[PDB]
This record gives sequence, structure tokens and C-alpha cells, in this order.
Amino acid sequence: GAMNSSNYAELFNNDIKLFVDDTNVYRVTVHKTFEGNVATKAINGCIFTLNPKTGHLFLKIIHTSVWAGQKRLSQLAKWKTAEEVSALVRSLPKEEQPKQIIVTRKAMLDPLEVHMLDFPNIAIRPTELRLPFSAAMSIDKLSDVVMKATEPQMVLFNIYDDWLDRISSYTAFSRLTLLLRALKTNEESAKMILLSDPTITIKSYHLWPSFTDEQWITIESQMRDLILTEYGRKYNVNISALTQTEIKDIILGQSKNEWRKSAIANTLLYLRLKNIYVSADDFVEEQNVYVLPKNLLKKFIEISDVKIQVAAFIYGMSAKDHPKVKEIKTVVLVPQLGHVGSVQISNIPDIGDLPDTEGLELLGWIHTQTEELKFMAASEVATHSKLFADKKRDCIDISIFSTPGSVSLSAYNLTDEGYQWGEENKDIMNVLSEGFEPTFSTHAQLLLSDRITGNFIIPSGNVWNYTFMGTAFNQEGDYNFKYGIPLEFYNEMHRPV
Repeated sequence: GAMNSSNYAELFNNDIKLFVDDTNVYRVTVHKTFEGNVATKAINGCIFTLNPKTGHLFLKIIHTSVWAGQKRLSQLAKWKTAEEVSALVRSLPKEEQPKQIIVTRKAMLDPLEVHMLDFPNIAIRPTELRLPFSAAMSIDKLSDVVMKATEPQMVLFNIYDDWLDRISSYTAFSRLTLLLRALKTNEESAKMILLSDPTITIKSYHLWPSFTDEQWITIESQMRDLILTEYGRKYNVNISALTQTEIKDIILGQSKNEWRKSAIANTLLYLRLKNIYVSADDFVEEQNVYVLPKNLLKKFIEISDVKIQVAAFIYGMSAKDHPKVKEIKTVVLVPQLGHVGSVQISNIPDIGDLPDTEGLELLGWIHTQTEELKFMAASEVATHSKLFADKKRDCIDISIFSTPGSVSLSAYNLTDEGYQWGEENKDIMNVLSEGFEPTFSTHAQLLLSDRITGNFIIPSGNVWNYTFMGTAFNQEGDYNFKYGIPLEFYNEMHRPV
């Protein structure tokens, strides 16, 4: 079973996998020796070994000393790669050793297999993707250490920089392959994109410029721009006639202790409440005004996670002479399978059987996130459309962004463009947002208030976080509910036995 954009999803599950690229192993330069005579001398190379989940790059620098008088070097390069890749795997603890080792080029299959025979439960996979890992030398920081290299040496790198603090692995790898593919297409223009307004620089310990979550999107857009542009020259067919999958395919080449650590991290989320910022755009008196109880914010934060998104539904009502003042009365925590940058949410809850629900109107949904945007993220838009396209479109999106020291609330409505675009993308996941617009959503007037106080509705089963219980999570489920205090993200009732 080869790998293509079909099983592209599996790359990021909890099974260690390594990519191997050997395009950059055997390299030479047309260099003039003393006399002035021209001839190709061999220069340092490297093995592009990449764990796509954690972003760990095991770049093995291949010094030119190894090509010492060897015959037929290009043939040997494939066996010296297999040798070193094998050597690597064997040095990792049995827990860190991968399930699959995906090679970028067919010619690298056999050599690796031969050296990995005593490792049968470690598969050696080919790829029907012609990934842009060949352009790993574009990265000056890498290209440098390889040339700088004076002797054979194993150099470690993180290729996602610090992205994984904000976005998922899935989305991280996307951004990566997009960058590398751009460089592979037109290196100068690709770099020009990354290296304009020098106000945004690249840190020492980083390979990439320090863009904001908002800046990153424009960058990626400019990358797709640059890539599709020059695919509409090699085949010069009209680019604006591609279906999403085609665009996606063009870019690809078609410890119980770890648990208790992030749990502790969440016990500190409540501290971020001592500095609260509420997104204030310009508002018209024709707009509704949503007042959010501060206790409902305080608690929602406390039960949320530092990375993984936590979402819930919001209910409320109005008062005499002003239906435009929407009071949030209840937050409904529902069975959900959260991720990083997205959240799988179950259907709108059946709270009719509960008391005091009489008269409550569904205001929309509230959720947390790791990114920092002035607009609904592609994921949000997608989730919002699946939720309220048919039901109730005047629903709002209360987006909570949290970071050490402060929280940041924002309310959004979704234009008919957004709802419509959210349908034709039931589930896309990021860095391929061809059709996405920041103006898909507009600001909704939100106010926090310790002048009113709301309550919670929880699943009658008490559990709501199925992130670690994915198998026992029915999204179409017909769940029953009840009032009660919601539990923490890493509550011992949320962990797999």
C-alpha cells in the first residue's frame, strides 16, 4: 500500500513515521582546479530524514571524505543512505523507533529494505507523491551547516520551528511542503516572499521568519499564488478551473507521565483571567449586543486546554424593550473530539426536557483556540457552517484566544459567502484555503459582565472530552444532558483505561 493524498491523513496519527529523501546525498560543483582546468568536484551532502509528526529533522551530513576514490558514486549513494538511515533507527530506543519509513524515491526502497530486514515490523514504504524535499537545500541555515561541515556528523533540527505551539502537525507539515514546493518552483521569488519587510525577521534558532498566525496565512496564499501561477505555464491551462483536490494534489506531487504534565499546565489557565481583552470593532445600533457572564468565561477557561480546542454551545434571551441585547444565560458543554486548530463537535443539544430551558434561544457557540486572528479561521467557518447553515444563521462565534498573561474574546457573524463556502468544504483542514476569505465573517458586538451570572449544562454522562476516547465518540450521537459543573480537560474520567 503506497502513499498518496488519499492516506495522507494517517501521516499524523500516533504511529511514529520517518520520511527519507536522498536527492541531496551526492552533490558536485563545476570547479576550476589550480591550473584553471574545469572539472566537477564533489561537495558535502546530507540525508533528509524527517518525522512529519514532531517535525524532527535528522539531517545526516555526508562529508566528501566518504567518496574517497569510490567507484560509481551515484549507485553507492543509495546504499550509503540505507546504511546511515538504518544506523539511525538502531540508535533510537525501541519506543522511538518508527512503524514506517517512507522513502521519497523508488530507487531507495530495496537498499533500505536489505538493511532493515531484521526489522520486519518496521515497514519500508514508497510514495506516489513527488514531495519537494529535494529543495531542502534552499534553507540557508541547512545549506550552511552542510557546507560548513568539516567531517561526517549528525545534525538535529526542528523544521516546524515553534509552529507546533500554535498549529497542528497536520497543518504544520502542509505549511512545510508548501514552502519547500514554492522554493522548488521559483527559489528567488519564494524567498522574496519570506524576506520582505525586514521588520519581520527569522530568529537564530529558527529556519523560518517569525510571522504572526495572521501573517502566515497571507504568506501561504502568496505561495499557492506563486506555485499555481507557474503550473499555469508548464501546462498553461486556466488555474481558476481547478477543484480543491487538484490544487491539493499539485502541491504534493500527484507515557502516563506526559499526560500528567499537560494536566498541570491547565491548572494555571485561570491566571490568564487577570488581563482580559475584548475585541472591539466599530458597531452600528442595528447590531445585537451579546453580554457574556464572566463566571461562564472563568469556568470555560479552567476546563479548557492550553493547546487543544474546547468548544461549547451558548444559549440566552433578551428583556423588555430590547431584543437587541442578547443575554447569555447558559453554556452547554457537549461531547466533543478536540484537536489543535479545530474541534469535532456533536449536534445541537436536546435540552427541552430540562427545566428553565423554556424560553432560551440558541445564540451560537463559544470555543478556545491557539491562533490569534481578527477573523474566523477556516476551521471555524467550516465548523460554523456544518452547525448553523440550515438551523439558525444569526448564530455567533465567540472565539477565545488564550496565552500566558491574558485572554482575548471575539464575536463573529458568518456572511452568506462563509456559510456557502463552509458547505463546499465540510472538512478540508488548513493550508489549502483556496477560496477562503477573512471577510467571510464580520464582528459581532460582545461584552463581558460580572454584573450577571450564568450556569452550565453538561452531558448526563459527565464526560465531554473524547479526544483520548475517540473510539467511543459518536458525533451523530443522541446525548442526554443535565445541569452541573463541567470537569477539567484532563479529568481522570477523560483518560483511556
